[PDB]
Amino acid sequence: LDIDPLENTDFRVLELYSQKELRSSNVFDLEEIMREFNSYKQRVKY
Amino acid sequence: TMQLMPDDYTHSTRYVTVKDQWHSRNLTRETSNLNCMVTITTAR
Repeated sequence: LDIDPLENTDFRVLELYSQKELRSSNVFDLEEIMREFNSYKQRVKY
Repeated sequence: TMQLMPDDYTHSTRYVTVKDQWHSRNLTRETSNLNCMVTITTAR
């Protein structure tokens, strides 16, 4: 009986879609709409 | 004719033909400020 012992394997944390790739996926980005709003909200100079 | 010039900034890029607002002083008068503005936004 020569049974080889089972090797320890290190499961990695698997990242399918990147974070920067996740919000990159929405047609409507609230962050840049609210921002686009206050950018408009500052259009008056005399 | 009036030429376009750059605004001041977001992801948007604006070009305007007038950078100020204007008016003047017997009876109630109503001035019109006309601005032509080309803006460039990213669309997803």
